[PDB]
Amino acid sequence: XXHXXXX
Amino acid sequence: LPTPHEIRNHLDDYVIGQEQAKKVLAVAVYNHYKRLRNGDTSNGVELGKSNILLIGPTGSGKTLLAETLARLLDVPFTMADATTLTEAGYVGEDVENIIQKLLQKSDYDVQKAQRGIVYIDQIDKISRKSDNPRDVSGEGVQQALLKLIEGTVAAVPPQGGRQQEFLQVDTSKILFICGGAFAGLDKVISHRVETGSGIGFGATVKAKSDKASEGELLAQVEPEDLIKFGLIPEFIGRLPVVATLNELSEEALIQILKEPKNALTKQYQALFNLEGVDLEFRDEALDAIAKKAMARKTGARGLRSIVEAALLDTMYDLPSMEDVEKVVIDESVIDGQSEPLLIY
Amino acid sequence: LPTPHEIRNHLDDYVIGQEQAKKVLAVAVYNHYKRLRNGDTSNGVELGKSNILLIGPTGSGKTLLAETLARLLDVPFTMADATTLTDVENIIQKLLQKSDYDVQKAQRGIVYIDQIDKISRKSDVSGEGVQQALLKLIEGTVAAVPPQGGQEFLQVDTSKILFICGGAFAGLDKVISHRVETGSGIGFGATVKAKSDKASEGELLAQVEPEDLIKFGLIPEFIGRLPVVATLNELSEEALIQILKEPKNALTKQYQALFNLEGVDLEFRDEALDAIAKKAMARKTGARGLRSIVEAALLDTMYDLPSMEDVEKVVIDESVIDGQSEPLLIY
Ligand SMILES: Nc1ncnc2c1ncn2[C@@H]1O[C@H](COP(=O)(O)OP(=O)(O)OP(O)(O)=S)[C@@H](O)[C@H]1O
Ligand SMILES: Nc1ncnc2c1ncn2[C@@H]1O[C@H](COP(=O)(O)OP(=O)(O)O)[C@@H](O)[C@H]1O
Repeated sequence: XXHXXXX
Repeated sequence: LPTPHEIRNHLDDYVIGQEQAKKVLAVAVYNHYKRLRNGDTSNGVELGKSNILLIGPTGSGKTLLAETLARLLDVPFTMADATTLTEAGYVGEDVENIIQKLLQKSDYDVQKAQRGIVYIDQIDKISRKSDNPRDVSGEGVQQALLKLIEGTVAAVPPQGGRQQEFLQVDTSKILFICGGAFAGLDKVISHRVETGSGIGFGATVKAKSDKASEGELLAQVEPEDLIKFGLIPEFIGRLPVVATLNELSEEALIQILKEPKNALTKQYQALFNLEGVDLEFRDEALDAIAKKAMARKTGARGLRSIVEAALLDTMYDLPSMEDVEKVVIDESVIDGQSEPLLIY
Repeated sequence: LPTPHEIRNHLDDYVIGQEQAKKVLAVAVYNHYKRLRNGDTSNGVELGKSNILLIGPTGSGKTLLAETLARLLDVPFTMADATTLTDVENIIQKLLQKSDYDVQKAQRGIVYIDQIDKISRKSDVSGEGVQQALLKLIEGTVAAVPPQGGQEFLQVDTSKILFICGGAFAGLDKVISHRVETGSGIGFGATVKAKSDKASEGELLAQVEPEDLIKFGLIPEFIGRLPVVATLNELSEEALIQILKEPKNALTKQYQALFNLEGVDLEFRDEALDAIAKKAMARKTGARGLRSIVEAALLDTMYDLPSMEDVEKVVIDESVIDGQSEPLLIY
């Protein structure tokens, strides 16, 4: 569905 | 048919404070149509494409120029938005839809649609920011738009079909006006060129002075600066013409409140006239308003805040009050230290 | 079909001031394309895959060489960048966007890269990320690419695809100077860098070895895949004047054509052209930014030229470039 990207 | 002298005067009637920008648009508009009059028939081969790139602060009149130009110009005009644009059309929109709306304005006239104008607001929205990625509003949108801006024939069902056929409407002839507010661009130009921070006695330091940061900095913009912003270099290469708009001057603000037919004083006094009391504004109040507006750094759109907040108390109790023939507003009312004095 | 002598003439028609660069591309392109024809019929199978590396100052026409060559040979070419990378798939699909359908036609295309020095290994995730990632890309592989975006994936070989890594290596001249020419610049007897603009640094770059690039920041494994090296020379002041007139298509020609359609003749004096060169030098944008000066200088004239009547010819004085005067109009 959506997008997730982090660190 | 196009006239650069008259067109500048026509825009002056509806727009004030941007004289240099009017000259740039008249040249590109005249050159673009002149090219189509004799298409690729001159001796000069590989003629550069004539496009427009509007760049200015908020409330500078970017959306206004597109509206005024549409009214003056005879060919159909369109006003699209980049936020709605999405790649591979999942649920939002498709790039081809922009051509469909153009035909509705042109009434499915391919000969009349190819000579149309296109204006996309919020160009910065499509800036590629894919540091942490799929991306539907980033590279995908710019990639599709660049393909269209390059000049290609795209299938468009005329009228939607009652057929399995589509028309191959050209795109190189159609003009495009990419414009929007660039936030953070000034810092990028300032980062590249500072020429300061001298600690020596001979060296000079400018902490408040920023060499007309609002207008001069824009004038010295380069394509390489936009690359760091997120745009694709090929997209900027296709637009040799860039328009720079300086911040509105206090003198310009006063003119905007008097000359236009959409002036705040004219509509507000008209509203008061419906109630039955006339509204009077002195010249001293006008220049005072300009100083406050420039401090906010919100453009003309934020001008209303000062005028409305100042009249909040007056309008609240004006209906209850009676026997007031006219209303007089002094310069102090803008500051708010002294309440306005009514006339009976 | 073409030859190194014929391509050189064609290259000279649109490019000037770079003679050594022409011979490098002619043999590399001719040989590379020759591999596509012979294929594996010859005894020497598994031939080809020779990369091209370009190092020169900004505004030297490095990008123009690829675009002009693509037009001369009518071969699809794309202009991708490595500064954006922190994807690799974007580079492969990019080329396909030219026609959106290529099985045995995109393999023979060409690609150009700009700002190759940015990826230099600082000593640092910003650098060295890309070089290790580009190794497999240069060595050849196949990547999935949805044709047109859509439900069947497409495989395209990358070994045949040629790569041209363009970029500028600032400060590299000093690095080799201490190693090969002489250790100087700070001492009394030691020669200072007095000839910043009096002499051209280019001659020193001609002796650039792969070992010198390691000190700049590059990885030796990355440079080994690009054995070919090109050393563009420093753009000359006269070259700018030549660019306005000598090439097949120049800004002056284009402007002359536009006014020619209007019916007014356009003439640029030699004195005016040299002044433009000096202004461009301060910008440090070379030819890429030269167009901007002409646009602003002639914006006022262009605005009033259609309104003006019975103007047979336009004379542009050198003062116009300075900005203290207007060009003379001949009736
Ligand atoms: N240059 C201007 N001259 C006069 N009034 C202006 C000007 N710019 C904005 N205004 C006023 O502000 C209103 C809205 O202006 P807009 O053009 O919508 O502002 P804008 O910042 O250009 O919009 P964006 O940023 O492109 S979405 C107009 O109806 C005018 O009343
Ligand atoms: N010899 C030349 N003749 C004509 N144009 C040139 C020449 N050299 C450079 N240019 C101009 O420079 C531009 C390309 O600059 P480029 O080489 O990409 O700079 P950089 O290498 O810094 O990216 C082109 O628009 C081209 O017109």
